Amino acid sequence: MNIFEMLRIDEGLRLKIYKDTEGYYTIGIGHLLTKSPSLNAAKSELDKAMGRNTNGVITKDEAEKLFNQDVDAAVRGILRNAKLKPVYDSLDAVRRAALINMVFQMGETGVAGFTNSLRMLQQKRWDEAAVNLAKSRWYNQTPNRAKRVITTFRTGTWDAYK
Ligand SMILES: [Cl-]
Ligand SMILES: [Cl-]
Repeated sequence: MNIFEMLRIDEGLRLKIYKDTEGYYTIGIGHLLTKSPSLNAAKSELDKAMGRNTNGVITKDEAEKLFNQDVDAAVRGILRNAKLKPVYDSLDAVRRAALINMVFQMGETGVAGFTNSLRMLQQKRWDEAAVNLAKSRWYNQTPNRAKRVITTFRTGTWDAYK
């Protein structure tokens, strides 16, 4: 299992514009287009992203291409972030994936706000962090997904995705 496979499970794959769990226009593999309520604004951003007139629809290949860029960006966001980097560096390979997932879903900023959990993860206090992570909007809004990531941090294994 790896980051790609993992996120692909959490996000799914859609070829037509859609609304995410928060009601934002998205496409592909969890690629957010825009927070605006306007579909046109969405279509616009999409075309700009694909370099072509999509008419709100892309191919698998294109989705995958977005997905690659989005993963890379996330890693890079982590690495450039002063609060994130050190955490990420302290972790093992599976757990890193877990950090990446959260960043992909919520943004480097969103993640950097779990200050307390971050600190616990850094100290390798697995059960405590799991508990702290759960006290969050994130967990309350997307419980199944949150559970999977959290188990991942807790165990350092892929069991939740098997
Ligand atoms: Cl983009
Ligand atoms: Cl969920």
